[PDB]
Amino acid sequence: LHKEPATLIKAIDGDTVKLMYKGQPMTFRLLLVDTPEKYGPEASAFKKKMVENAKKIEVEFDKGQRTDKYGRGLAYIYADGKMVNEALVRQGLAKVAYVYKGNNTHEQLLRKAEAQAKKEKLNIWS
Repeated sequence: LHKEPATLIKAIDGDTVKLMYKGQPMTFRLLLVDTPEKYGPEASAFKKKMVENAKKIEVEFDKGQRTDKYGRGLAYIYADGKMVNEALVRQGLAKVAYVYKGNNTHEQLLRKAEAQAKKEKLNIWS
């Protein structure tokens, strides 16, 4: 997999973000995470801060289908090299979702993060 540059336009929700990608606006849905929205507001504020504070945002498509039926890019999003998808799960602000259409590269990574949050009774796991 490869990271590509993008620019933040707008944080939408814990699990969705609008980016300029290849010099057009596109909406991205985070791979392999389910966020609430309860911890919905907390999940959204965490996502928001992570992307808005980042100096560099990058998009990494997986090896599976790259867009959902709503036209959203399905990707791992990084802020300053740290994966947002992972960060949400590790913080107990998202659960790991089922693999969608072959996009499973970071599934074990995320499951590890989730197990740890759960062991810590953190946020959603409290």
